[PDB]
Amino acid sequence: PDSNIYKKPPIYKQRSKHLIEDLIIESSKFPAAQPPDPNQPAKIETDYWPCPPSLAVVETEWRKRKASRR
Amino acid sequence: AESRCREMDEQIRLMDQNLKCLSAAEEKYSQKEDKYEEEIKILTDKLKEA
Amino acid sequence: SEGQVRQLEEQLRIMDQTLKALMAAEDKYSQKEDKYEEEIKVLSDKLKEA
Amino acid sequence: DNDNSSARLFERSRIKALADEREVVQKKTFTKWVNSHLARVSCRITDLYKDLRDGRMLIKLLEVLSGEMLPKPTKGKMRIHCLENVDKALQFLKEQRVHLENMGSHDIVDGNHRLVLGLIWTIILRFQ
Amino acid sequence: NDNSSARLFERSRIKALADEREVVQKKTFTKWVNSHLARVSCRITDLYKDLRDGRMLIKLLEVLSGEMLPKPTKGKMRIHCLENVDKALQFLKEQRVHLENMGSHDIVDGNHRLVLGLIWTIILRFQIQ
Repeated sequence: PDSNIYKKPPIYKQRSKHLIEDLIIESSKFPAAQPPDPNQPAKIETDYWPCPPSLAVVETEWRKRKASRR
Repeated sequence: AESRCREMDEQIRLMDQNLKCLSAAEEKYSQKEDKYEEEIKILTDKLKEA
Repeated sequence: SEGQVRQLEEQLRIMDQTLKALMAAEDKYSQKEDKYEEEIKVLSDKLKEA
Repeated sequence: DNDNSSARLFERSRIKALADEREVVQKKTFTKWVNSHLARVSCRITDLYKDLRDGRMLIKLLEVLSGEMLPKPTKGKMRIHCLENVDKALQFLKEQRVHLENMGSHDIVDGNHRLVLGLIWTIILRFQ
Repeated sequence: NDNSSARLFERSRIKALADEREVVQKKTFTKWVNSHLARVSCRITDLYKDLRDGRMLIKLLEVLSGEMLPKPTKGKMRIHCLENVDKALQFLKEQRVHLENMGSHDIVDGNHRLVLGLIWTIILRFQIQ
């Protein structure tokens, strides 16, 4: 009854080879096959995400557009 | 907003008509009380005569 | 539409504030009348006894 | 219908008016109390009902008050990520054995006034 | 209408993501193949074009496995290239490695995804010496 879901580690986390081949194996895990750009926002932050956002963000965007229109 | 406006208009018209009815009764109450005091006067001088 | 909504809201508030005074006057008129009723019946009983 | 109209007049005027005055005063006072503690970091809220929807500022306020590190918010701008971010703060409150009743993530996200005010009041009663 | 927007979404997003991952993996795969091919006097510049005749694949398997492969056929025709690719693929079948949707004409015709998949399977499952 009193526990936090997010503080626990994920369930799937619980369970010689050439070094360069290990490097190419763990380089392929990233979606872009390379380490991500540090100061770049993720795909969810970007506004070209096709799915519509929450309503409060739409009201904020409307108010920004209205202040731009003057 | 327009759908709200129409039901507000209905409300104000109905309640205005209610106010008119209450004012109409409030007019009659005063002459009613005066006619009631006249009975006091008649009854007390009848009592003295008796 | 928004402007019309809020001005009619103000009208509704003013008019209910108007109606409350008629309510109070009605109540106090009736509370004045009932003791006149109780007075005349007692004094008429005294007159009949005399 | 006349006495029915009078009863509707009474419960439209007085019950609404007293509750609205009390909740407006409580909203201003709670806004000042939250702004005092949230000014240690560079954060400020203008409206209590609107800025608390996304759940980030609730996490910042709980981090300032409690003093340890809550899990970082879910990286998103959708309704589901919003619900997740509010649920994180609610679960962290469930750690501290603070008793919350009729409180859910969707109630904060939708912006129910009474439940948001009650959440702020419960936080004030705990962390003062 | 809806179909035009769906086509635009497909052509932008799917192709952009696929090409980006494909060129990154091709670059790093080419560097790895050159690193293992530097023992002999061999070097490839483009992964798709240089693997068509099948000599580089045979020499790469010769270097990696450390055991002798059959002699490549003599010729410059398309069918000789099919022979040279088939020898290397059949040797990979001999080393118990499971290749899927693999044929000689795919390597000879230079299909990008299948070439990258073959190189990735060689990187993953093939044991070296």
